[PDB]
Amino acid sequence: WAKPKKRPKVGPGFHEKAQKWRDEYLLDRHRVLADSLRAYVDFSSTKRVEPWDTRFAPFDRVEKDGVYILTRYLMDDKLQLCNYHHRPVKRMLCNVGLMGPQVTTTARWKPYRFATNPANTTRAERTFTKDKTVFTGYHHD
Amino acid sequence: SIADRRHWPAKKWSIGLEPRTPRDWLRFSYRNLAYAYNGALRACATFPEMLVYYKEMKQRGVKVDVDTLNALLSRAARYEHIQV
Amino acid sequence: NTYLTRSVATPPISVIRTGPKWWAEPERMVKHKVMYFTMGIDQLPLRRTAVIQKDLKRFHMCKPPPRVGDATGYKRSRGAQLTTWYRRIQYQEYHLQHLFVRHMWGLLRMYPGNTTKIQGKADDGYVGYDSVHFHRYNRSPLPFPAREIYERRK
Amino acid sequence: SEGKAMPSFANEIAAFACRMAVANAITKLLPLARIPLKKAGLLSVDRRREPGQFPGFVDGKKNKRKFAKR
Amino acid sequence: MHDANRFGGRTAYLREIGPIDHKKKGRLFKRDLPTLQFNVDVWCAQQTLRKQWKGRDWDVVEMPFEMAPKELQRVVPEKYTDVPIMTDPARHDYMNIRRKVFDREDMQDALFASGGAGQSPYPAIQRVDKAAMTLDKYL
Amino acid sequence: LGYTPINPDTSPMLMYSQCHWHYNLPQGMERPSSVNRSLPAPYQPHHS
Amino acid sequence: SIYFNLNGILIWLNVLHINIILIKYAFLILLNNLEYLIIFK
Amino acid sequence: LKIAKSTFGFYLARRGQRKFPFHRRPHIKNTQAMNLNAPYFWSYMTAKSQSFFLPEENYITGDWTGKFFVSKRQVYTLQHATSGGKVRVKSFPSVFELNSPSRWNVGKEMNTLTKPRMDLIDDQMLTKKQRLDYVKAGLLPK
Amino acid sequence: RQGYLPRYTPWEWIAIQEADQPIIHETMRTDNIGASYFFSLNRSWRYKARPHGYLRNYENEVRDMLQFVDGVTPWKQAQKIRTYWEVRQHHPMPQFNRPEVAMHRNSAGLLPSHMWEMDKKTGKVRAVKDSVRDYQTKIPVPKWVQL
Amino acid sequence: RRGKPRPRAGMFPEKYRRVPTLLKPQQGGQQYFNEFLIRSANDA
Amino acid sequence: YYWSRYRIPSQMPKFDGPAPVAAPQKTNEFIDPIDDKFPVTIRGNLVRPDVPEDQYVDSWYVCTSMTHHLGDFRPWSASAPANAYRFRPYNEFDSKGREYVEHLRKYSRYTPQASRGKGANGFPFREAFLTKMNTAETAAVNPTRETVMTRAVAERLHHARVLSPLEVQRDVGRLEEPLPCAGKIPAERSTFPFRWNTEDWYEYEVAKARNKRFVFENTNDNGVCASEVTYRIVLEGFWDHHVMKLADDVVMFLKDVGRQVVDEKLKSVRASLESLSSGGAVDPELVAAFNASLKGPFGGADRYDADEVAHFLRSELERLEEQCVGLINRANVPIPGTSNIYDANVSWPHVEKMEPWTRMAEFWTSSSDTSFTELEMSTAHYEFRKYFRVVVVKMPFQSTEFEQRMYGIRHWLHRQTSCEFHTTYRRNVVHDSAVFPTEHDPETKPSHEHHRLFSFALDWQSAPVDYLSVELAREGDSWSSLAKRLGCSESELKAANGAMEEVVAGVAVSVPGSATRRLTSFSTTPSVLPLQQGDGKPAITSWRRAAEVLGCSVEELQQANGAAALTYMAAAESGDGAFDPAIKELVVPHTATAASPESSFAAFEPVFEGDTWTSIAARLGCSEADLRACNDVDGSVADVSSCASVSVPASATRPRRIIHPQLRPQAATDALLARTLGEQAVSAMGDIPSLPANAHKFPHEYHTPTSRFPTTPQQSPASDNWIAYTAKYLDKQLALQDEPATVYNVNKLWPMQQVPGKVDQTPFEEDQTWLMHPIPVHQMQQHHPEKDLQDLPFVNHEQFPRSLEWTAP
RNA sequence: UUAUUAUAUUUAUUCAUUUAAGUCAACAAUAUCUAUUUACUGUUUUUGACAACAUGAUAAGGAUUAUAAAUGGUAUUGCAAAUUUUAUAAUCAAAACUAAUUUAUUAUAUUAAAUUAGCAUGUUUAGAUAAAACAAUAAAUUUAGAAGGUAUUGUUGCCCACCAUUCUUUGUAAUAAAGACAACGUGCAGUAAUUAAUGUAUUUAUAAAAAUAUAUUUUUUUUUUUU
Repeated sequence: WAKPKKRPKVGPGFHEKAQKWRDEYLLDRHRVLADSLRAYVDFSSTKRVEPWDTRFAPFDRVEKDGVYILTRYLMDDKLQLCNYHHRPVKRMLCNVGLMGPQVTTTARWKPYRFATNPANTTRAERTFTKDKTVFTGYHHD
Repeated sequence: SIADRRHWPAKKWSIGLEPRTPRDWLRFSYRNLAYAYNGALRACATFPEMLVYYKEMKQRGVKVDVDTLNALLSRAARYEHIQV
Repeated sequence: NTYLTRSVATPPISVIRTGPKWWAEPERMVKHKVMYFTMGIDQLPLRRTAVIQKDLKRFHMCKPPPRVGDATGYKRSRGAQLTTWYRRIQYQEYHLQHLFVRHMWGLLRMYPGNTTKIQGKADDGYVGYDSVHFHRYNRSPLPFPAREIYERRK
Repeated sequence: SEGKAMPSFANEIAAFACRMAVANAITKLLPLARIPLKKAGLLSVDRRREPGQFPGFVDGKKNKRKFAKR
Repeated sequence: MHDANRFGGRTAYLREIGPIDHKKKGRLFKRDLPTLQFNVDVWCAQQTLRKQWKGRDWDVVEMPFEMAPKELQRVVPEKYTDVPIMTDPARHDYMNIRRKVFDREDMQDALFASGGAGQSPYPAIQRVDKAAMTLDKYL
Repeated sequence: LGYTPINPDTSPMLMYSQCHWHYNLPQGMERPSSVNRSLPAPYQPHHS
Repeated sequence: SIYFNLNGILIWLNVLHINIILIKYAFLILLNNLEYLIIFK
Repeated sequence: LKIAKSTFGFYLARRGQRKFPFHRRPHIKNTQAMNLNAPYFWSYMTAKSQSFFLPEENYITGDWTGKFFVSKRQVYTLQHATSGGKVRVKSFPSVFELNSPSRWNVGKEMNTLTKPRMDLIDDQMLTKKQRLDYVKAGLLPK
Repeated sequence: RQGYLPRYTPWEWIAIQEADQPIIHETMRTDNIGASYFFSLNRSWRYKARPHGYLRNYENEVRDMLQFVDGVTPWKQAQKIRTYWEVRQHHPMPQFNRPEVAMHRNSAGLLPSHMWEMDKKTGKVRAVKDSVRDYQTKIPVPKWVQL
Repeated sequence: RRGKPRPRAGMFPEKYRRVPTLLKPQQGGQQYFNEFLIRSANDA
Repeated sequence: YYWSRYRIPSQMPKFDGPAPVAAPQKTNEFIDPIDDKFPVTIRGNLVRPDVPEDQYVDSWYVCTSMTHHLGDFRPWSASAPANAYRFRPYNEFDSKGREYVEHLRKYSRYTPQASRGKGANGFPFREAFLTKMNTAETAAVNPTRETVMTRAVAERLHHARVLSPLEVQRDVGRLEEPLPCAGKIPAERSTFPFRWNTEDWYEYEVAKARNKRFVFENTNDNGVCASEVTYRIVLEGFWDHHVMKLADDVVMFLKDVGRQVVDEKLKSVRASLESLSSGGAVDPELVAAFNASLKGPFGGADRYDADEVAHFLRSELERLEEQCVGLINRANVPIPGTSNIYDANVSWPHVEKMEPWTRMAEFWTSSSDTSFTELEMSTAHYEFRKYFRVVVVKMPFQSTEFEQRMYGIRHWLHRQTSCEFHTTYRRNVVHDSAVFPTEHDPETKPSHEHHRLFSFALDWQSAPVDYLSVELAREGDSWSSLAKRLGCSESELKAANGAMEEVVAGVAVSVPGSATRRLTSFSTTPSVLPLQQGDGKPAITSWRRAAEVLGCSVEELQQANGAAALTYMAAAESGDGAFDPAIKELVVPHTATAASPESSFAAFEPVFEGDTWTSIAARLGCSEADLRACNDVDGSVADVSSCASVSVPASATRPRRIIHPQLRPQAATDALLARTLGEQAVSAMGDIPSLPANAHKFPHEYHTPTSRFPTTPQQSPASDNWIAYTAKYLDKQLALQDEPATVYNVNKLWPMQQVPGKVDQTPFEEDQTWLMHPIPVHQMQQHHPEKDLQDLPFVNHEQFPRSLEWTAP
């Protein structure tokens, strides 16, 4: 046995540093909450980059033809309403059922944090530099 | 409890030795005994003793072989006092 | 190619050595057979490699031939030059399999994985949807979305 | 399939078990077919056994844990 | 392992991407196996359940006993509750009754006794003439 | 071998020692115990 | 108390082993850990 | 333990970096009590349904002389935030109170309210050895 | 002493052992009357047909529990137990969708923007004002609650 | 951990000491011997 | 002393010797020095004598093998009959060869009877039966055009016979050994091989696993497994050789008591038959029970003479003899020379094996804190075990004198071996329709609303339903008039009430058991008690006079009248302005109310299309002349879909109840929930919300426990199929709004019977729909109602160690 | 390197968790001949198993005894049977890391019910380093059999000089000699001992000592009877 050796006292008057610290931290807890909550919500209201991966069929087909037709006409206003998040569109797109089962099997989709980039995310440096002040679990923007 | 523990000796016969254990049944078969006998028949010098094997190998069903036919019949002619 | 995430490379011998585990995986060499077969390309190196493994797999159980003392060492030398040949036979085939496939994707328009070169369509390394700012080796900040090398229509 | 039933038997370690099972079968049907089979080993049985589970090895089969020196 | 091209992509539910700090980041249930293992057992069961339910060419329709097909005009023991019941041994008809499907055109009698112009549900079955001469008979 | 005593009803080293049966022996019944039927006691309960 | 002849007694107290033999193959191999471990045979 | 941080150091042994089964780790160390994932702010470390009834510790069973502190599973309500009286939760070193009330605290159990691993560490509580290890860490540099 | 251990317990010791212990009166299993469907299972609370196992089994007892909890409890006292959503009605952001399904459904209208303050340069929340003083809600306890 | 070097191959037991001696090497194709002795007896 | 046993009785051997030859002079002592250096070529690879393995018992604490025979060894000869090839019980096949030839012979006799009543044994060969089920591929592919050619060229053209491989003389020497005696067996596609159907193969293998228990052994047969009672005794000892030698003992015990006890009854049976041996001389009581039946076998109402009764009896003893003497015979077969207990045909009783119980208990052999690998690497597996043997005794009759020989076996069992008995005795049960009446449906069919949680607690008076057996003769009813309202026969009524020779209005007649129009003993429509005169003109003003006027309990009056109970005595605050009902008109407790043949039975019976006037009365049980009259005779049944039920005739009817009688009435539940139904009227609880207001906007975060995934969306209005959709949105002009679906119900959700009227969801056919729908993954720990006790997969608690194949009889 | 038999051999690496005390004794209620026993009361002198010292005792760890059924050890690892003489420290719900002795899930689909883990994106990239020969598949760059110890459970063994107090003692030579003795510092001189040692001679010097010259073995051995 390393015979269990005592830790000394908690120190004189540290309790006051405790009741203080925990409290005013819990106050900071509000603003980081208030900030991140807004960031989450206002993220949900914005537009995203299109979740599909254009490289793979059936999204290699030119914008004029292919599933872009139904994307442009049968559901166009809808896909803007859903704000192009990768959760609803893949559910909306599956409902129209005019492309069959090629949503999951054939059509390959962007990775997660590549699909939370908002519209007009030109520079690829962006998807990694999302702010650190907000605690969202990478739903924020 | 007496009748069980009797080990009736394997050498009930000539050159073909009886099995008494499951590992010994692996190295034994009525077909292969013909090999042992054809090895003894061709080792017998004269026709008369070559009987006691064939006479025996007919007792327990040791199936004869082609060379069993040769060993007997080849020396069947060469035994002088034979009757045709 | 459905696999696109970043990768890890291993030298030819370090893959050739696995033999029937992955290198001579029966169905794998059947894959690159048909692919060779259908392209009108003769499958000469594959069937050249196929007999190499098939004999090694068949004889992987036995002992090595008894090492009797030979001051000449010709047997030990022949034991080496015949080996390094076999490695050099699979070396060519290992590279050959990677040669056609990346070029094959040039004909099916399948974007290979990261840090991958197709002779004409992606002269330097293609990298799209990686885990980093820049092209891992060329230090070029990636474009978003993943850049495309083929023409859009089918 | 008398043994532990699995969905797909696509592995040689099972094929040999079948290659042997058919080998022993022919012999029982035909007596003198045991000669060309036994000389080629299809009758003989492997005693190879994949190592049973054991907690000590990290994966559980043959690779022990780690230990670093101070 | 969780290479996103595994398990039909549904492995994306179990993946902590990037250089995670094993202590603070990374969900717990993604670590223990049996939970990962029990989960895959869910999804893997779905494909079976999906495929079993994509082959539902038949549609289940109840029917009073009197005018049911003469195949099921006997006691029908429920599934998983008796040795599989071959339909008719004497009639040389050995097919599981749960596997025998009856054609909608065959049964517009009771099921669509409300048919009026009885064809209006469906036209009758055109059964192939298996006897007269045809290419099969070299003619 | 300590303060905690050995449970003589569940220990093999005891039950399968020489001072009791071994698990190999014919394991029959040792001796019939006719207690309640040779000298029986009458029923004097404490609960009335 | 039944009995059948002994072959070797083995007093394995914590101090030591003292293994006597009067060789045979075996039968039941008795055991006692009352205070001193002994392996009758 | 090597350093008996309480009475339960003398008894239980570390047993190395033992891997307990999931959710059966013996000590209930809720060091992840306050990890703010704003989207799941109502589902993380809360009742999995939002129609459960409040836990027992938010209520008073019988005629109590008085609790020194109310337990940390208690959930904070508006009555909590508006009455403003001293509400105490057990923590090291002695106790923590919610002196500055807010409505951002209403609805979340006290587990998610307090910060268990206080960032300000005690150079006083740790011997020269255990402090030294913090110096190498950079958590308590020099 | 001489090894004659009985392969079988002798017939004598069979009778001597089998007569030292009494027959259970219940294992006799005689019944010509039948079963008492109305009364048998409802016998006195001492020797009653005691249900056991899964909670389904306690039919005649759960009814007593309800009749019991109905008895002692005044509804007055039970009113004070609040559901979670009853409490979360007082939170600045009481109900907002989570990312699994209806993330897009959330809107700025759900934001309690007046609670905090925004700074245009940072675009973030610099701080928050006090909500305990100025929260005037007609239902501190919910409406149907009447102490 | 070992912490000592790896031992040689010879000191390790035989790698396939369990597979029966009949299988290493597998004398495959016993069918043909009767075909080959005939054609050989033909030419001779 | 408690220790005076533990001394040693003799003088131990003494130490006067040196170290034995070459022993201690590292060297591990356990290995015999010289004996092991003895070359294996000379002694072999054997370690323990080459005897049948079952002799050896895996020793404990002494890592070797020991013979359960005390140093004696039975050679392999005793393990087989005389001169057995490879020492087998039978020469013909090995273990597997005798395993699968069993079935192939057992299928040759399989007939649909062989399965019924028998459990897993009743199932045929899994393969021979499943391939038969596959008549898709069964179409017998005739030998190909090539084969019939290559043979025809051979057999005729090249003058060469063709021989099948079995018949090929592979022999080099013995080309006179014949082909196997079946060289001409017919090869078909159905029988061999066994290529079977996949989903059916599931249905077989599953139904096999569940029907293991459904063995009905108490039969009336004459076979090796025919019996009236089948006791199974499961001995349990820690050592296999213990339980075997014991399972051998009880056999030669029950073979004794079993032989004698059954023999006395056989001595009785032959006595109960012979020419001047009567005993089955029929009881006047028994000859009544055969003739106690309104309608027998051949013409009308029946009568048996005492003779054929005395024939029916002997018609059965002949079987209780054949089953008896067939037992004594199988009792005397096993001799010490040829004892084989494990075969039912030869021995009685016949011991049945059972898989031993094994519980691996692995643990860290080390104990230290700093290093965990030290612990894990130090794992050692020691197992607990218990070996079972099951004795199966089948008595053709249930003798209690024998059973109490059985339950005394627990005393003299071999040391450390407990036993359990599985008795299985036929029991005669009366299904008296008087208590459980097979009556029509309730007019108001109960629904899923009657089967929520706690429905057993509050929705159903535990069966059997209570029925009134007591009925008061009304003012001027006659015997036919009472038999009318009770729907019973006047003659049956005359027999039922022996004491009632004349009907005096106001006395209660005892309802006959065979009645068909008895009432549910309560009234359903609520009744109120006005403060109208009652007792004198003074009204009710206190709790006791409240009870006195209704003549029921103050308590049960409070139970229903909750609001009046929470305020005052008889709710002293009377009615002003508008009469306060619960105060003024106290609701009589449901218990104080009596039923009425009006409210009980629905007097409205529906009519269907195939109905005729008499056909409806044939269903209702009444006469057409009673029906048509009571219904104001119609020209045809087409107009009225619900003809009123006949005012009950004198004899009987089968009318539907107004409401299911078993259903626990709500008034009683009001009584059970008295206080809470009070505090509604007390504090005026208008309504309490379950979910906040905006819930319907917020679909997910409000997922109540009773709610379940995958969530069912709102149904598309009528898009049940494509025509329904096309006609609705694409082509409005199309005539067929929906193609003609089945008039009878179409449960697409097969086989999951789902509640009707509920918007329901078909399982998703395309994968894309499966992944994208919101389905949770099992993040938290796993829980199951049954095996939550057995906490983990690792720690499997066993309250009782029983063989994992222990089938409760 | 002496005349049935193989190491050269991949697959890995960021890992942590413990709380807020309470042992000084036993008592049938139904259906067997009746006990209120119903509610069987008698007032108080010790200090081991502990928060502390307190003998025993089973593990982890591979290195040279299978060809016709076996790859994990004793020297010892927290709670154990004779050493007591400050002291309650034990799991209970809701609970806070500093810890050597640990598979964590890496991009088609991802939180359903006892409460369970939001920052670490950066070329499956430093140095260190981990574990297989067993129902699988790698069978050779190669092996008994000769050898030493100042230690004396033995290389993590001892020893050695210079470098301080001392003390003692003188035949007083930088900076007396000798002997004693245990510090610190400097190596690592010696035990075939990291270029073998010893000796003698010359020279050299932090210090054991080193270079050159000769003998030498208290160093270990390598061996043509005229080609």
